Amino acid sequence: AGPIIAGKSESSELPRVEDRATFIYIEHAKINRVDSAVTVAEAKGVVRIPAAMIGVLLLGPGTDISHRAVELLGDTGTALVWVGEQGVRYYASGRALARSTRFLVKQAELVTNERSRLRVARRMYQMRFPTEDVSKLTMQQLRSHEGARVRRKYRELSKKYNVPWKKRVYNPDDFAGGDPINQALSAAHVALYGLVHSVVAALGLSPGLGFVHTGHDRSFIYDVADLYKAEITVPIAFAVAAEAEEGQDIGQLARLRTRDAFVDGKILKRMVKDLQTLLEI
Amino acid sequence: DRATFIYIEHAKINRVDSAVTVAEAKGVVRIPAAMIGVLLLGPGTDISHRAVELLGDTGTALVWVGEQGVRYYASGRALARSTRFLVKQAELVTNERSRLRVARRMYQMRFPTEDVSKLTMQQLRSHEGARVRRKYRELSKKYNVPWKKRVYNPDDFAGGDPINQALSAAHVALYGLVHSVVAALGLSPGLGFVHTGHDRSFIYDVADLYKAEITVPIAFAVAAEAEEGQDIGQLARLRTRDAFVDGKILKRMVKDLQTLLEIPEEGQIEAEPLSLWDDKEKLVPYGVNYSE
Amino acid sequence: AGPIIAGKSESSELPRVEDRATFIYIEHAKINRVDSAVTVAEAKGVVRIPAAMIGVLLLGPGTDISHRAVELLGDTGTALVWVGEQGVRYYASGRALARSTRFLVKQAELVTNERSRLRVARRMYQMRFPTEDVSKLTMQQLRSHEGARVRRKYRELSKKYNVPWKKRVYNPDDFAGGDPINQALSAAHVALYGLVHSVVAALGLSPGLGFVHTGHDRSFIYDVADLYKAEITVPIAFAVAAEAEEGQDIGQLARLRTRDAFVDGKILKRMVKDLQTLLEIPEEGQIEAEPLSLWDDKEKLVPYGVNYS
Amino acid sequence: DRATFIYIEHAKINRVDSAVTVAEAKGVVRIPAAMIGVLLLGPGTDISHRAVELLGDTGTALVWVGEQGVRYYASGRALARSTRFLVKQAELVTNERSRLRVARRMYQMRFPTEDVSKLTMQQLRSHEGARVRRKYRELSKKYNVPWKKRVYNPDDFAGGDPINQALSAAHVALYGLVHSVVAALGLSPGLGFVHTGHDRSFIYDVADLYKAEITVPIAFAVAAEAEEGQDIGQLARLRTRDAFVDGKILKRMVKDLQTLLEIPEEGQIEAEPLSLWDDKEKLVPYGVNYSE
Amino acid sequence: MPMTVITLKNVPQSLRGDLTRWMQEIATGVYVGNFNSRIREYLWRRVQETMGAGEASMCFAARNELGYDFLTENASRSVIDYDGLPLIFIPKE
Amino acid sequence: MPMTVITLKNVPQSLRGDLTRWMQEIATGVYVGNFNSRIREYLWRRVQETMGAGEASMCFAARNELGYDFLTENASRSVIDYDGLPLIFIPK
DNA sequence: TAAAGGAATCCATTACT
DNA sequence: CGCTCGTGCGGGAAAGACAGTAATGGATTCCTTTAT
DNA sequence: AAACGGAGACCTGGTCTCAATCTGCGTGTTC
DNA sequence: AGATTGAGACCAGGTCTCCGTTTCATGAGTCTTTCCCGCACGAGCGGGGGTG
Repeated sequence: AGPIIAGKSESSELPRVEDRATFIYIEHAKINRVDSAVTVAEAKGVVRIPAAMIGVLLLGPGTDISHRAVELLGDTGTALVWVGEQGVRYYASGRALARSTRFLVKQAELVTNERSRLRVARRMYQMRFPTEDVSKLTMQQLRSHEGARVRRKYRELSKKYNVPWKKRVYNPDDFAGGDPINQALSAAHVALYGLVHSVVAALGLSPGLGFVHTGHDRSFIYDVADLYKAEITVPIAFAVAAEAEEGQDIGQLARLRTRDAFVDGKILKRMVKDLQTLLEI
Repeated sequence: DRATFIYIEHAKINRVDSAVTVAEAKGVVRIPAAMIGVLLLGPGTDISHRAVELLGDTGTALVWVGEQGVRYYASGRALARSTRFLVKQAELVTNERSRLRVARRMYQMRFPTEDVSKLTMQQLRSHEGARVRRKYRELSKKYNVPWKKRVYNPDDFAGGDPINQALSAAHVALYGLVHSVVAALGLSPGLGFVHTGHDRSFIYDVADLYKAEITVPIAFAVAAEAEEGQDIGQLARLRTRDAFVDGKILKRMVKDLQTLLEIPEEGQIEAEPLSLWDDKEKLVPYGVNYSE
Repeated sequence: AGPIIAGKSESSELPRVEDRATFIYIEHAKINRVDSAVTVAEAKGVVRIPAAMIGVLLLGPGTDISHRAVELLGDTGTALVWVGEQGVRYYASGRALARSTRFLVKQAELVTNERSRLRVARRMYQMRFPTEDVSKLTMQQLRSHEGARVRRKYRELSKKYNVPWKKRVYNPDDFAGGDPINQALSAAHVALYGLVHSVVAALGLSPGLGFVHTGHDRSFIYDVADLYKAEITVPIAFAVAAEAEEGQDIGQLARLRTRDAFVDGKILKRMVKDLQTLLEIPEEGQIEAEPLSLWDDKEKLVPYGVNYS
Repeated sequence: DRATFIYIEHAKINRVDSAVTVAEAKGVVRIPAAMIGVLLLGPGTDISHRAVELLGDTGTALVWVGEQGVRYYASGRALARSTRFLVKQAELVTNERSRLRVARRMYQMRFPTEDVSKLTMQQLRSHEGARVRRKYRELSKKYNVPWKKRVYNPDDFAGGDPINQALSAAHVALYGLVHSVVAALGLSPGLGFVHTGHDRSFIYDVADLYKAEITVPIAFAVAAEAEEGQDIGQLARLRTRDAFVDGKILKRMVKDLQTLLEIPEEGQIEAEPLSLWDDKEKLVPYGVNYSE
Repeated sequence: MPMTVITLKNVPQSLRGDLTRWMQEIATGVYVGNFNSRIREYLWRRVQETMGAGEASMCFAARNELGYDFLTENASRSVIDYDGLPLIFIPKE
Repeated sequence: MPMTVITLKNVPQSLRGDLTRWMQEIATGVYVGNFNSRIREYLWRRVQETMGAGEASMCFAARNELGYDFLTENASRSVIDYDGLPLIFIPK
């Protein structure tokens, strides 16, 4: 092929969306491109991030990121999520890792047709809960059932792990993250949202073309994330809250446990295959 | 119905109470975030976590670009995190009737005189190719630069005519700014009408509107005055950069994107660029404080 | 354990007998020890040999080795075989890798008893030729039949690959030749004999306590090598002799194809298992608390290192 | 039937026409190949491929040893490639009657002042332990060296009493010579009669013959003649190698190995521990050339 | 995925930092990663085209007795196959 | 068997040669080898005891989504754990 | 006047794009 | 019940369509010297 | 404002070489 | 004679600071269709306990 420029790479030179790590959390540091490498600088020293092997690169409070740093992070398909306190605050992504827009046009075709939208909503709800049958449920009924089931799962896991819980269903837009249960849920949930955003942006899908969630630019991200949220993140967050000690970093423990859950459950390959079968390919 | 497109480069944005603090060498600017619509973080810009927090709170659409948008590097959300433009684009591109209507509108704004109601999609493509050849020949005879066929080698840019290099560089700069505007507005670059099957199909479908009138004249001009031994890609990028510094091209692109999707004129939003150190007189009434 | 010293390693720190590489051929170079490392110095540079990862080392013509190099190689279980012209010339090895002698005791018991020796030779013949039945013939009949089938295989493969064979057979004792076929057979068999010697030495078995072959210190080496020379080395050497063009190193290609055959046929794990099953050693994963013990008539083993006042 | 245990150290052995050559600093030696029975290659020895081939052709056994055989490092084949010693050892160790016979023989040659042919294994080992204790006390009182009880850690050599360190070093220096002789003669070190279950069992069985007569007195002499802080293991090894220089112990060991295996006197080969420059006048009539 | 190691000596700082997007740098000039065959081959091609006048050596899992094989591009230490087995050869000055 | 890499800087010459006895020297102080967990731990103990006043760093195939993990003895480049992911941290 | 012939005129066929 | 080799389904890349012009030979037309 | 390349500056660590000293790594009748 | 160690030497490469020059390595006037390669899939032996 053509000449290779340091800091520029083709999509065939990169690991697939499935073969890369999940995420890295960075806080109280400075992302900076030096020697064509994304380096996070802290007080003690610097660490050079393997961007090509990481899906999403979460950014914590007190994080300053350069311009060429974002350029290089978008080059390798790594998505950026400004994970502050009480939820995800901003998203950012490069162009894409897939040069074929077949999945995007298929998603547009399925989202612009009302019958297809209802069919995809039923498929997603069935995929969340395979024991039920919803072949005759309407869109509002589907949304209400999803809310009821997620609240039921929250309360069930609250009683299971013997922890106080305020039934506050996690909404990343202005969440209430005061409690240790709230902090653990947010710590797992921002990682899941970042992973979903990275996968969607890497596969070429439009984050705005949602089926259940709609009305904003990240609707499809929220749909795909809610598909696995109750089944992955909530048990992990409740276990972290239940299994905790005084003076222990709740956020770090929650992120460790949720990364372990992502690896054990293969949520990345599962996410890609679920997008495959959810869009009729 | 107002959308500010601020291009910040050579600066470091932070936040104090509720307003971003641009820290350029010229001085410190204290733009309130409530009136910022699109923030084009150009080269040499350092954004901070508090700044991103405040901007995402107000629905700002940060876009990491090159010089005045010559290259598109990354983007955040859209204006007010709205997806009405994306929804309209999808609904117009999925069905062949609306897709053909939009392609015809594309052709008719590119060529107001020619009728489009009888041309099919491939007829539109063929006619566009013919007019492109005509424009190439006309500008070649106007600027002296001779014109053998466009021979773009995707993997080898060094091997080619200086005019071919100029066309390639000007066109990629145009693609960059078109992509920046599309990402800021919230449309998907994939869902293209005339162009289909690629990641940036809509980007080409918006760049061909301005190719013959902006980037092709620029490329022919830079090739005509190109002295031997000088790289043409940098010259074309810089000339397109200046043409974008003028700032009307971004307004035209936002207007044309709103026109393609038959957005009602009552609900259409108007985009205007804002330079901090060139438009401070209008910014002072808006509450934009300056310090030198 | 004890303090770690460069040049001395425990048996556990080294790979098992079957997990190592097969062999290395070295010629026209000097093996020495520098920086506690076995280094082969050629006319142009040095090559540090991962001796812990290599089962046996072959020494070609014009090769020098130093005393410290030899003891260093013997530390890691690597055996030295002086594979000159006309076949294997000399062997060398250090202490056995296996501290226990549970294999050597059984080998001695079988080789001393005439009935057990007959049974073991019969089992060897069965492994070489599984189709036939060997419940009746005697030792001399076994030797005559194995020789007949060996030259039968030689003639068969010589006709198959169209190579001229002068009604000969390969035996490492005084086998001389200059033809490409003889050189290919020698190169293919020296590797097998070296690997067999390394496996036997690393298992603690006595190379001299052979069953079919008798009268020399490397009889058991020959017997264990016979189980695979017909299957592996002979067809490989014939193929090398047929394939090679003019002006080509017949030895180099022979050894390359020999290593390919050893990797493909899994000769090393198979060899360990064959040695374990010939001696009728039951599988026993438990490890003894102490290898050495004093022998008693009535109490069998009695612990060592104690003063009986 | 005589075996020449020629010892080579600080030399570089090659081959001239059909006889190995020695390249010691003193001069050049041209020993005929057939002359050498066993070549004990000491430290600083460079053996060549031609030399190894020639020595293997004549049945010579090459044993890479330490200084005067204190450590056994590697061994080639048996002397004259013979195996009758190994087969006899296997026959005598396999069956219980011969095992009792040889164990009683070893104990009896270890007990010159008593007849122990009637004692069983328990009584024999009790008597051996009592004799060991008596010899320890005798050599402790002779050299005025304190002695309480033999205590050592195989995994911690330094953390031991100087007496125990000296005894361990001398006994290991004996094991090296015993292993060298066993390997040169063709026996198997694993097949021991009294000691069983180890690679080096027969070596310990043979070395117990000379433990109380060589290594224990040497160890106690070293312990008595030693200042605090001196490396006593090196001193014990050096004294033991000084004991082996004369070669009387080598001949005694060969003869004892023959006696243990019930070898007929006609079949008993005799070791000839030759030294290169010590026995020039003895070796010149035999065809050995001594150049300087 | 098979483990890949690349050692770089005297190469432009652009490549030295660029490889860190794929492989972490355990020590100066030494990078370790886990890729499939295609990604590793593209990484080696990139190293070849970017190192300029420098020394680069890669070791990756293979199907020989040792289990690894080397590609050296303008490196001081060559690789010699001893009858199908890779041994690193050090020329003497 | 997994893959192991050992980098040694400023260590005695004997340690370098001894590692060459186990694993080949691709680079100055950089060794690669194939063997299991037991031999790897024994080699790491050997390096730990016989490195003196030098730094050692071993990267071995492991069970994290990067696919490898690190053990450093008195090394300049520390290893920092970002929520289950080992990253090489260079102090300033 | 008209054959006649080639150059120029207009046209048709195809490769260029 | 965890390992391999032979069977293939998402990516490619390459031609191959789809549309009309530019130049040149042929048909046509005009001149223009041929011959007269 | 960033990030790079070039050009210096400088340093540590690797390697070669010269005397100088040793020949080497130590249980097996100890609990 | 071979190998190790300490000393002392040299020097190549690494790292830092400084400086001036950049904001960059530049396709799609058009695509579908027919080709492919993929790195997944694939199945049996296992090795059981059971068989003997």
